[PDB]
Amino acid sequence: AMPSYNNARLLEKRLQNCDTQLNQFFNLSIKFLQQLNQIKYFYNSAFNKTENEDDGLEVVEEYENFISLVSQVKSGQINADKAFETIKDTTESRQADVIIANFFKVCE
Repeated sequence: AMPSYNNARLLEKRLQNCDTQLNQFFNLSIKFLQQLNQIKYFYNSAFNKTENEDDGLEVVEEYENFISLVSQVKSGQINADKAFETIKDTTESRQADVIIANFFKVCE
């Protein structure tokens, strides 16, 4: 992993499963690929900025919950509004709210 605290490498292995799971979902428009790359840049960059294992674990868990929501939206289990409601209160950055809500509506 990029952070240097102990066991970050183990957390990195779960970052890559999320990135791989996103690719396998959509496996397209250039615009969608830019939004897809924006999402993966958001979570990977957020993990690389963590400085202790608790913060790195919270980002990895947040990426994993996002992956679960994408599958539920893309497979038609819930609509994009249900998905965005699930994480809007725990998402502090409003710029993250915008890209995550837009990505849910794309999958629908």
